[PDB]
Amino acid sequence: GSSMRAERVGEQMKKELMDIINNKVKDPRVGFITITDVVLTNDLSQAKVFLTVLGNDKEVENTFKALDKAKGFIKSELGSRMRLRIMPELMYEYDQSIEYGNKIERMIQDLHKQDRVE
Repeated sequence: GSSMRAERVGEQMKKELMDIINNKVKDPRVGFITITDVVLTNDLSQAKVFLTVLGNDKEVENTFKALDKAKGFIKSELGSRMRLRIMPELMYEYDQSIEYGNKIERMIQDLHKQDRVE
């Protein structure tokens, strides 16, 4: 129920980001991780990964930390998607749809797609 472009590119990012987080990054002490909505901002440049996970606010954070920990690996697997030239940036968010709404703080940084060396 948002911008069609954002839903398409976003949820394709859902596929990649799903796999990136739960198949690439560690989750051995927390419950299963579910991508609920990864939507692109109205600017169509940001993939907001809305996740739900069985864990504490801190465990939820731990999954996020695992993301901000291996961020460029997340980003490189993101970079490896091969189905987009333009790079929409990811946003590590928590589901506000069905889960509780704890958006207190989040670090959007570590963009590994600036890897265009000179």
